[PDB]
Amino acid sequence: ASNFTQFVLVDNGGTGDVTVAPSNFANGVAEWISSNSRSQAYKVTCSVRQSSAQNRKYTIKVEVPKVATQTVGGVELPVAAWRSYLAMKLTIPIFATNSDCELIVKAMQGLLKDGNPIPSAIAANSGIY
Amino acid sequence: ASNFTQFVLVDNGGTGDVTVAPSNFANGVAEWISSNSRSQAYKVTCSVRQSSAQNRKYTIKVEVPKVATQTVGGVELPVAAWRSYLAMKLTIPIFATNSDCELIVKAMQGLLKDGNPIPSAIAANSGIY
Amino acid sequence: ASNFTQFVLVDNGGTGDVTVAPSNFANGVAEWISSNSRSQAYKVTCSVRQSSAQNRKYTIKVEVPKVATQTVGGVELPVAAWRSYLAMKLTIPIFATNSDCELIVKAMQGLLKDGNPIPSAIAANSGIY
Amino acid sequence: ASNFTQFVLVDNGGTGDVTVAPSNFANGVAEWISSNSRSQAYKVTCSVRQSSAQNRKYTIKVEVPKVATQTVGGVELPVAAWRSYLAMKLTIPIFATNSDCELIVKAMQGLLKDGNPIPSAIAANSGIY
Amino acid sequence: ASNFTQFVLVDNGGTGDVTVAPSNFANGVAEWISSNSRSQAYKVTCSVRQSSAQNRKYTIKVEVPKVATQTVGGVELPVAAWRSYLAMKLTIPIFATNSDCELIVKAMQGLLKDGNPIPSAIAANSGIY
Amino acid sequence: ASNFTQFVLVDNGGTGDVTVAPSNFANGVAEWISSNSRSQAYKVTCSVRQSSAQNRKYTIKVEVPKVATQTVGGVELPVAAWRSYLAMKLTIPIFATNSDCELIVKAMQGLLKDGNPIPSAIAANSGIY
RNA sequence: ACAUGAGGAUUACCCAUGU
RNA sequence: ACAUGAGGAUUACCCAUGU
RNA sequence: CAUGAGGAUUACCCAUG
RNA sequence: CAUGAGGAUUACCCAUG
Repeated sequence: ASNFTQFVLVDNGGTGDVTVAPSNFANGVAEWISSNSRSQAYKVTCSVRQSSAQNRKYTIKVEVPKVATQTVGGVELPVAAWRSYLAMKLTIPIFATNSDCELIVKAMQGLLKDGNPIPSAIAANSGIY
Repeated sequence: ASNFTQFVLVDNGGTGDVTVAPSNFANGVAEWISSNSRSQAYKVTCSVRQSSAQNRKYTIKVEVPKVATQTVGGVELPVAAWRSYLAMKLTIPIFATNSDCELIVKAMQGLLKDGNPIPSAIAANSGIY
Repeated sequence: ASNFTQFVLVDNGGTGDVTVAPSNFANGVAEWISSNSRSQAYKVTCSVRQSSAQNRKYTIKVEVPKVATQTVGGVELPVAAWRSYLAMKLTIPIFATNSDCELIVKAMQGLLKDGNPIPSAIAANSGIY
Repeated sequence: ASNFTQFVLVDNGGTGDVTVAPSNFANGVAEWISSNSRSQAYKVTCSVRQSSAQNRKYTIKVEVPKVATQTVGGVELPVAAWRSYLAMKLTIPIFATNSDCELIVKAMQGLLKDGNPIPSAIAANSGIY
Repeated sequence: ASNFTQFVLVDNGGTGDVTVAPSNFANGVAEWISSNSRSQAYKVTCSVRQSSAQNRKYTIKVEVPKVATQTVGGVELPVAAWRSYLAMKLTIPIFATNSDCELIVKAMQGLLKDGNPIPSAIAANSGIY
Repeated sequence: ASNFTQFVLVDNGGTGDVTVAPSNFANGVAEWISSNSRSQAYKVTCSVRQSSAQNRKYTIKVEVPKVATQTVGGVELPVAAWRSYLAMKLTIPIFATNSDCELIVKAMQGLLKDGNPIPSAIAANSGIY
């Protein structure tokens, strides 16, 4: 098939959608970025390795930029005022079936589903209590 | 909000759902676990501190049991053969507003949304190709 | 050509066939695996580099699971008791033409063709006698 | 029975066939070569050893020569312009049944069957993509 | 999705066309090679790195071989009488948007377009007069 | 007769076209510059020298400016926010006939032709994936 | 001597790292 | 080089403890 | 690492900070 | 002078023989 396809990272109902696409697979790290200047793009990187003698380890990273225009030396340039970084590590024992793995995925989706504790607190600049 | 409540981690339409509930709150770290022996349960923990002068950081963790051939309630060794571990670290600059944070959440949701590349690879014991 | 596609590794006439599909392409190394837990799957990887000034070299690897008494999806230890490993290294002088290479392939096919000495010994837990 | 028999290494439909035969078993290494001068012959060598305290290891080697006539010192001699070398190592756990081993063999045949990705790329001076 | 596909390097109508196909992609260096004798193949390599804080830098390379037969000692081999070497480096600020790049490319295509000074002088064994 | 004429560097239909014209030719280095503010002009340079006994070597260079206004102290000047830099070197044996060269050029044009891997990756702020 | 290498070769040899 | 950290970051990098 | 109308056996070598 | 998937203020600088 090829899973290296572009996808929608931030869905705002067809319009305003942040869509990210394959930009590089050099060095075994898969990369997707938005269509901006390199300095303002959104970035998503992913890679897997057979870490332990019996584990596999996914290393995923996402960069969310706060686009802004900065005046440097009398000239204006496109840039990010700051970035938000998400980095995650997932270790799955080699004994895990596809059925087993799908479970992991569904669980991760449930973790961030609108309404649940965590994404709630996050988007409210709050902790859990 | 007042978010430390029970929720659905794995949703199978109601029948077969995996629900995780508040199990501990020592040190400010919120913990949720499913109704199993701790050796086989689903666990979720989360906390927020200010990593540095400019950023705050969420540290979210999830543990997912291997189920295929699992023996409910039994002693399954080695432990690293029956468990998967997720470790997330979300860094957010003190300048992010509640809206900013909401987008960051959506970005995460999209990353793992069903059908998109990342979960696809994971759920198929695959990398990017 | 445009060859990184799924194919049949073990053919049992259609019924019982073992199919292996593209599972990863990091670093240029193509990987194919069967639909199993990685601990029990069939794996195939392949790559080509120029070993030296005069030759190129293919490095092909295959992993075949032990099935007799196998427990589908379960945790089978020790790993070296349940897996077989094939490692091939094909060195070809830069002077070999496409025809030259075709013969080299046929030579390989014949080496393992059903009925010939080598596979006969292997498939019978035997040496040459 | 005795598996140490001659076989056809390169099949071109009865005519033009490269046929190889038993030439030496000295030192525990089985050898087959074509009917040429020693300098232009095709060679196939095979051997097995009880490597690990629980593995068996087949070590197979094949030499495909590019026959040519070289004029050395005003005199012509039969020789190989260059050779193509195939070397493979197969490790099978002692617990493997004959049924298990046959599987390994069938898998190796499938790997090189005309049409499949690998032999395809090889005979086209190409990599997999 | 991959941009590591094979393509036409030299276009001579429909036939007489030089085609180059993926060979290897180790160390973040993509490589393409035309078919048949590697000794006479065409070669193309490409890569990108963050040269500095502000710029990214591409390094492209192309080899054009002069096909010939080399007879020595009465032994002939397919070789390259010689090779023409192209090597280029393109540096682009991180402020370059997806548009800024398309423009940079047009400039490159225009530089070599038929009739224009440079490609003309080259193909005429000439300099600028 | 002169090949030191002005030409179209960037082709945007009939209007929006970037034109470059002879500026200077000192030291055997031909130079072209687009019109208006030199500070925002496009630049192309070219030259050839006998690199060795067997080869001649071309050195081509192109500058693509990002036009912008720089206000400083309330004084604005037409400037280049930044520039994209292209520099290439082509080496060709003295045995290359007028044909051998035309081929080398086609290879160059093909390398950058629309749709092909390299020009694509560049214009997409991407590498090879 | 094993083990490991998308390590090399004049191809039943050699190299490097590990024990 | 792994392992571990509710360790840090300019974010495919660094730090500390462990072997 | 960065520049060279610096050479090549073409992802290497050299001068120079 | 020659190599570098070596940087740039882009016919310059640097490492390396």
